[PDB]
Amino acid sequence: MDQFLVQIFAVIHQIPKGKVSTYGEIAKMAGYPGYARHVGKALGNLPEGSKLPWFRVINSQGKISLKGRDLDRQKQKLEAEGIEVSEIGKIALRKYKWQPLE
Repeated sequence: MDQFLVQIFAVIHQIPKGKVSTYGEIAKMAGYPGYARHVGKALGNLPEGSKLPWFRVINSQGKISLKGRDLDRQKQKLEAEGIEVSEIGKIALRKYKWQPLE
């Protein structure tokens, strides 16, 4: 398994149920600056129901990076987490941001 993927995934496992973080924050904690979009590839490359919670990481714009079926794919998973996701794939970061202070 790719070291990069192991690092970013390891970080993502610290995200609790009903929290979302940005690819930049995950990449930073993994030690790979600029690999934000790359973290996005990894999660989109995973199956819809993997052991790793992939749906808990979105873009800095507070929106789902996946589109079409994959948009509602992440959405339905987040609805099982209790997150208010707007129809076009929009999430309120300022309330749903992953804060490991709880």
